[PDB]
Amino acid sequence: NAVRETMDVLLEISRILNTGLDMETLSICVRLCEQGINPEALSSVIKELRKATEALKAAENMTS
Amino acid sequence: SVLHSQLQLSLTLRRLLVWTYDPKMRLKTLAALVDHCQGRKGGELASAVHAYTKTGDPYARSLVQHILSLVSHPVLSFLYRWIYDGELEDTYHEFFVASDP
Amino acid sequence: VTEAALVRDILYVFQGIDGKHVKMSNADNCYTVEGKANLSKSLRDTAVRLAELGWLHNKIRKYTDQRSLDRSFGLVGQSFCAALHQELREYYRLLSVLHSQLQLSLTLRRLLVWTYDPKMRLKTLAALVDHCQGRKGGELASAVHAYTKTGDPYARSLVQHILSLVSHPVLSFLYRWIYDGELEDTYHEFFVASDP
Amino acid sequence: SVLDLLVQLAGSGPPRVLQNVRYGGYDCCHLSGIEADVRSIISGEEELCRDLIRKTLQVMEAAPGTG
Amino acid sequence: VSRILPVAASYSTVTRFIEEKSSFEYGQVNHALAAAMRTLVKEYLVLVTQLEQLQRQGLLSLQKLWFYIQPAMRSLDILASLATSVDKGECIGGATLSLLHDRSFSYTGDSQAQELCLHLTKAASTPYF
Repeated sequence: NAVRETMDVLLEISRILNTGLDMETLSICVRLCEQGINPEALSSVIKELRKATEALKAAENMTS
Repeated sequence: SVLHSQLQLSLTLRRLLVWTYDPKMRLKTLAALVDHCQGRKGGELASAVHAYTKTGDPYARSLVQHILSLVSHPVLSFLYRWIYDGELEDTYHEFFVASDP
Repeated sequence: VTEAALVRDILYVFQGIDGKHVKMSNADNCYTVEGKANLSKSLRDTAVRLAELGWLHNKIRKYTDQRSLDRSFGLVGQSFCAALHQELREYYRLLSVLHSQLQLSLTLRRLLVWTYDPKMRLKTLAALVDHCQGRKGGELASAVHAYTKTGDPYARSLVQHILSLVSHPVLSFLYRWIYDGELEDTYHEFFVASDP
Repeated sequence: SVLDLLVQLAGSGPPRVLQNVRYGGYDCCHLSGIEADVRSIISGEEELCRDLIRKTLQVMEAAPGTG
Repeated sequence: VSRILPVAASYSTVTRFIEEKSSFEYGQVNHALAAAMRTLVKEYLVLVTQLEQLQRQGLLSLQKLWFYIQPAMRSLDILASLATSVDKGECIGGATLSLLHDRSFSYTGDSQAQELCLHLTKAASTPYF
């Protein structure tokens, strides 16, 4: 419950930051950070993957 | 209001019916349950809600489920009241778990 | 009669100066739209609704002038008139903000909308004055303290600040009595009066 | 590190554009204008939504209809 | 127009209610009660003023009025009925608070009124509490 509450507070902060980050992404990021993943690497990969997902979504919308 | 804007200066009687097709369904969905919830109150009104709790047409179903979860608050709240206070002050004895004065 | 012309006339009346198509009727002690200002009866009604600020403000200007016209009002009556003057500065600032947006505009709707609070504040101040007219010294302090019991927290807080300020003269006299036993009362203002 | 990553993602959600008493002199036309602007923004949003739905329908009005 | 008129009396009487109960013989707490209603009647005026903005844009459609009048006529009506009863019963002291809590539970079911009366009762409690 402590991890869940911490994740909820972090998600609230991120929503205040207007990041549009998911709770599942938050949990995955918590696991990566405890695993020793660079916050900069995680955020850069997140931005690149968000851009790729947006491009794929646009392409599939034109691909319907 | 959108219709009155379209009346300003367009559409067609055909385009109007085309822009009024799905509203007919979204309205009939509730029109059907209106006569099916006549006089239903307490558990009667609850069962009238379950008379649409399983209907198809996921648009109508979405409307029904949304409205039902909205109305569930009066009853879910009565439940939480009987949880915390162990109280249902139904002046009309409307509580499903009623008391005897 | 142009609506903006009447608007300018009202912008003058809000400062208590009757407008061009409206005349401050002594039969009403308030701005009365000249019937020659032929417009919508709705327009004249709106002018009449706005003119209440003019009537109350004219009454206030007269009263605060009467209170400053006599030096027998004492420091207390002077403080009453000066607080009225500070509130008048606030009201004039409100009218100045009104001329501010009067440039470039708004409408009678926005005017009356922003004057609804001004009307309420004027009504509160006028009720305080009409409930404190002809009171002196302790009679004036009690007149204020009698209106110091009503609700309406905006007017109530304005009156509370006014009373905290007005006690300053009374408080100073009391502190003189406490520390010096000093009653310099020209007209025996102090509750502990003296027998010379 | 999660905080830094979220900070890097901060702003990647859509920016948010629309979401004891007075001393007598504390009455302000700032609040009045704020409320007026909010009401005007509400009306503008309603009109914009109406116009956008109208544009979507008008663009569809000249199309074939089978896709 | 007759269908939209309903808030007409709700405002005429609302202005009367905000006037009459302001008297100290109507109570200083009931004067606060009328001042509280003043906040919303002011919002009803402000919404009528912003409606003026759309009329000054020459872009008024009767449906858009009713499409907007519908949301606010209920907001006027609930407080109009609560004030009508507050003076029809001449409620004052803790009896008026009793009536307020009653009307709160009676307007339970309309959150558009329940939350407003939640603020109304909150404001009224100040003098009472």
